[PDB]
Amino acid sequence: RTITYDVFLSFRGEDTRFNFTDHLYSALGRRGIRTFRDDKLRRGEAIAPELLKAIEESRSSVIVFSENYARSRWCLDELVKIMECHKDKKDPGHAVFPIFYHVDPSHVRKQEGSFGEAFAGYGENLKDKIPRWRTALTEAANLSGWPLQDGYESNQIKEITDSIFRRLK
Ligand SMILES: Nc1ncnc2c1ncn2[C@@H]1O[C@H](COP(=O)(O)O)[C@@H](O)[C@H]1OP(=O)(O)O
Repeated sequence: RTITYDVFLSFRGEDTRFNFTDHLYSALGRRGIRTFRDDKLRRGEAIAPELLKAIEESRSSVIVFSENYARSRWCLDELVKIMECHKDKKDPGHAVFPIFYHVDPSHVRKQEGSFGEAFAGYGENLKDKIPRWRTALTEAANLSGWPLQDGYESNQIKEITDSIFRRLK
């Protein structure tokens, strides 16, 4: 099985592109963890084939759940693909590491709060994806990860990246 990246970074750009996810990306690189972090402007109807391919060629995914993650149908389609690989891929598997960035993990797990609010903005053309999206969020939120709240963020990122390093080896 081809492996190009150690980590695929899933995130909601409008929330975290310039700040937390950028600092996390550079911290992973400083540990020699080959990371895919999209910085292209995406305006296609569907998920870009470059992204689907990067997920398939990653040893793991890190998910930066943030307040508006579920308001993007592209983030949710990304998550479904990640959780599909988590179930199917082998030699090696595809590990998943969720970060709950200033969001309650149970809100992700149960689609409450802003994660429940998000689904009201999806019309009937997405009706068939909504059950898969909910399933992927619940599965992801049950995996062991890191709830982040207010506190010194450089030390938060240091502990996360140290933990990913030890779990990949
Ligand atoms: N084709 C697309 N692919 C991925 N994300 C998109 C796409 N179109 C819109 N988005 C996301 O939805 C937001 C609102 O778009 P618009 O105002 O044009 O309706 C964009 O800033 C972007 O959020 P993000 O940058 O967090 O990925």
